[PDB]
Amino acid sequence: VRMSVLADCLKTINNAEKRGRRQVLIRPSSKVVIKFLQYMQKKGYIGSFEIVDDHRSGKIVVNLLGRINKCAVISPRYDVKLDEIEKIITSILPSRLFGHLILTTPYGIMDHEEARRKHTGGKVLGFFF
Amino acid sequence: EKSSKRIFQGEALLRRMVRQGLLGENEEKLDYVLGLTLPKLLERRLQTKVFKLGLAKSVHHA
Amino acid sequence: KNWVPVTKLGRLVKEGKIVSIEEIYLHSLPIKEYQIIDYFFQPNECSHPLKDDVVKIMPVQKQTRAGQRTRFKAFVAIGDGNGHCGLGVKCAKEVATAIRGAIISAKLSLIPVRRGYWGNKIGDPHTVPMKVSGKCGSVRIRLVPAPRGTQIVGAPTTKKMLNFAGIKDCFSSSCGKTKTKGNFLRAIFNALSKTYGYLTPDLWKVTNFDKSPYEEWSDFLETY
Amino acid sequence: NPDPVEESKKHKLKRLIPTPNSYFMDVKCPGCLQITTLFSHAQNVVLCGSCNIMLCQPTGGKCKLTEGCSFRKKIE
Amino acid sequence: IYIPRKCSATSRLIPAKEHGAVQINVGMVDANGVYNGKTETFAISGHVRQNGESDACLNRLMYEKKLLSFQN
Amino acid sequence: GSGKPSGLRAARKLRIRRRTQRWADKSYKKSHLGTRWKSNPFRGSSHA
Amino acid sequence: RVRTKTIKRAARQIVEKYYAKLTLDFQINKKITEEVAIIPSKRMKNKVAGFVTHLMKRIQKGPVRGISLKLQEEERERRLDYVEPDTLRMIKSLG
Amino acid sequence: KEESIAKMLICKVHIGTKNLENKMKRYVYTRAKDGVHIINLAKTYEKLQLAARIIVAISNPADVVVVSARPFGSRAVLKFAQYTGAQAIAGRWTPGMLTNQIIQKFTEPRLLIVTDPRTDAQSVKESAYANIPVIALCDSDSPLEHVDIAIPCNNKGKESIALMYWLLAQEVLYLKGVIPRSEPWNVMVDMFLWR
RNA sequence: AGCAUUUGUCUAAAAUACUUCCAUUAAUCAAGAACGAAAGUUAAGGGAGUGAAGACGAUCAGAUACCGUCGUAAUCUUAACCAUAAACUAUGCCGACUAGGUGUUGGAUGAAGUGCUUCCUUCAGUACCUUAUGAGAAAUCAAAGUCUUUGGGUUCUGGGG
RNA sequence: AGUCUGGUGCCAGCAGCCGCGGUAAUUCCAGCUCCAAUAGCGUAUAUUAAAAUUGUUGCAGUUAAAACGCUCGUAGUUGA
Repeated sequence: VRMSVLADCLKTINNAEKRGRRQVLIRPSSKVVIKFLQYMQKKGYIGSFEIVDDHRSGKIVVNLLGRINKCAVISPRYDVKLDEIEKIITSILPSRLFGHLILTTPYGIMDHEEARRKHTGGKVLGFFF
Repeated sequence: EKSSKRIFQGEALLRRMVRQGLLGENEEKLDYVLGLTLPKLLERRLQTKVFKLGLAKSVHHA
Repeated sequence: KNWVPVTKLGRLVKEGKIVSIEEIYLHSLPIKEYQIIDYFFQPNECSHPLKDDVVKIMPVQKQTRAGQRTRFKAFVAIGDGNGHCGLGVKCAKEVATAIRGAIISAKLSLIPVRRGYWGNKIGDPHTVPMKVSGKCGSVRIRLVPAPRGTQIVGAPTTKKMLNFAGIKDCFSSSCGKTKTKGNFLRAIFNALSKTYGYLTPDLWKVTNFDKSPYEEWSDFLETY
Repeated sequence: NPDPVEESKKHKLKRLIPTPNSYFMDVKCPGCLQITTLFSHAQNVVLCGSCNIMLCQPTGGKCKLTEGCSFRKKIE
Repeated sequence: IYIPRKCSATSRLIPAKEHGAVQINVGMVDANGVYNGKTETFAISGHVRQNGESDACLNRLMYEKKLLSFQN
Repeated sequence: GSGKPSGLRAARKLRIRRRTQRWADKSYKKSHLGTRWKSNPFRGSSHA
Repeated sequence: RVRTKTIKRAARQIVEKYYAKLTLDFQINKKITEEVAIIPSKRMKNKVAGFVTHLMKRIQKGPVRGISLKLQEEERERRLDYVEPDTLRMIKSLG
Repeated sequence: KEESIAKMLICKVHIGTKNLENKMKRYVYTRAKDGVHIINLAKTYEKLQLAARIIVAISNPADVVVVSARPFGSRAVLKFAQYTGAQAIAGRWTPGMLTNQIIQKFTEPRLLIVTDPRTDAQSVKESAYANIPVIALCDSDSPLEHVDIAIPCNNKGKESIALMYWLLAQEVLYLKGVIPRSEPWNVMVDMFLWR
């Protein structure tokens, strides 16, 4: 069975981007996926997407820019302190300067830069670059 | 940046470098602290300073 | 020095229509004549030398009814000290010949590395601008960016090769049989080679195309 | 480009959007001529109303009616 | 530092030593249907060519620039 | 797939598997087992 | 028995520079080779002349797989000088 | 205008062989019940014109190579070589030719025109090692490995090959200064066919 | 594990089709359990052929062997046990994603040979060929891929000889 | 950092390891020279790194060590 929706979605996108497909259909839509794509969109690492409805969870069709080098989901949903963030980013991201490590916080889902500015730790969701 | 501990400690360390004579006046940023280099530090030995200023005629003489 | 060119690209470089090695890199052309590389980086009246070094000479034997048949394989490293490394391999019957051939191969291989920095604009480039990994055989080598508060934290071999490329400060790691020297060198070379392939924010934006040298100097080739 | 591909109708049940390939049919019996509601893919025997004479024979496909009868689609 | 080409079809960076990548120059006409001087240029990565998808990608690219009529 | 458990509460399985599997190693066995103090002629003294 | 590369190669070179003089007699060909070639041995000159004669004899049954020739250029001059149902439906569809 | 389409049409170039192949599916019109594939044609004509523009856009035409290795196509390519500035290489391919710098026969061209990708496959592969894009007369059985502009055509019929080359030549000549688009070209279609 | 004569009876099974019902009931699972080739054991039948043992005749320097002739036990049914096998795709199981073509066994949908037959489209089994700017230590692998750009879930296992 | 000089001659010995020593020993025993660290420098035993060879991060299990014979299933872990 699927378990976490999000991991399948990024894995699917990532394959399409590595392959050079230009557009791709993510099968099991959810609230979290919408937030993730929208967050990615805000910081310009993916294009416009159409969520097409159903009556059983929708589907989403996402326009690729030919720009994502790697996107994946961190699992299980590890807890992480505001203090710990630097050590996480150093470990995962391909550079300190660029790419994004994405969290779920009481103030919403955002990347680390935002979290640092805010305050609040949370659970780590995934990352892209 | 703007972190209270960071501004305080960084400035303090840098001021200590200025006292030592490791960093010039124009530089005042932590990447010039990283830029510090082993001849630059040796250049601040008292024997070196004497040899430069005179008195002796050799480093060994100094 | 002043050879007769075999092919069109070479002919253009001899004459001086082609400005510098960047232009041929830009259009990803096959730099077949060693003379082309040699002309751009000729050691006097130019910015920086190309420095050679024989990193490893290893004996290999075919084995025959009569006996051994000993060849000498040679791994050689070439580097400008300012953005260009080259990894050269030649296997030949005798030692001096093998080295000479290897230096030719090394010049042919020559690749430009992308250089960047850990933090800020207030240094010129000094480190590998993002994590890059190159694998060959068993051995996988990863270059990972470090502040200027560092040297090259690596194997002797990695330190030498990366220094040759003109990348001052890095953190390195490795997994597998590093002792298999040639494979380790090739892996390092691939890792360096990957550096300008990456695509990063500095390169997100669209831009125009220069004309290919084959089209820009079409007339000058057509006349011969 | 899989957002709006029109000629995808030929694909298996489970396409971009679910759609049944099954419909209801307005049928009438030859020589008795009363209207009847009926299901393409009916799973049990189907009678005409006035005198129970079979209409459709069920079988595991689309179901095979009888040789007679005339059929409108009963979609709105 | 130099700026490497980015692919017209895939929007992706063309490697330094690739050789599989190409620049195709497509000539404009004058009004009579005779060859102008000027050229609309496309850069095609080795990667799509190696796969063999190059014609399909090229067709969509031509449609986007408004040269080939039919699209796909 | 990954073969090791991963879960947020799976710490027990990770500890139990590691604790048993530690006994595979040659060096570890030499350090932690009682045979040491018996069969070693110097009884683990450096000198005699 | 046959003829080696040195012999065949020479045989091809002669004809290449002297086709017009060369002819369908062995003695005349041998005279031509003696004039033209730099070969130092009698036996070798004869061997070359024999094979050039054999190639010359071979031609006039189409190309000899070597040597540019005027005869070919002339030969080249001599050489130079409703429908199915668905296919109709396609033509109709196109317009 | 129509006339090119009609001239092509009468020749059997629309009859592709069996064995559809995925990538060519968009250029097939329909499989005839017989087991041969009819080829759209109209798309071929537009494509052919595109190809003509790319051939014309090369300022030195000597750097434009035609290649084939089938006797019945040989005549067509040699004639094509005479009329446009393009050099043909016909007969057996020399299989070091593009990669090898120091070989005598050599040639480093700027563009390649290939007659059948399955047939001339080493030459096609060699082209990819030194950045040549390859326009391609492509058919039912063709792979499209390293071919950029694909021109749908029956590659197997001698008349078909001749007709195809003849139209290509006429377009390049029209684009060039040679002939205004009002006039039919002088050279017979018959001139490019095998004997 | 294994299963090939005929028909009957009792049973299960999977796929398909389904504008049929239930509404998270699930996934993998230490513990424990069911089944578990072949040989072997215990007991009754049964006993043709085959045939460890054994007996001879040969072959060989020698032959307790290969080869030959004969030949108990076992092989077969019933009723218990045994619990292992290179019990082998040497590939844990569930889940998503990737790339073509050639087939094939089982359904269902449309169209075209003489209601039936065929072909098309499509599911589910299931192999093969080519292809991997995928992977691998290579052999090779459409999974051994989507991996230092390392984290979809999980059981079990290994750590020089 | 020594294809330097003598003695020994498979012996004596050295040698963590690979190996060296059977009459030119670049390894022994000396002498000479050279080299590393230096008022400190060797040796032993334990211990950490090196070890992503204990692996959460972060291993391997077709063939190198390693998928339970097969399935059901309770605890466990995981759950649109």
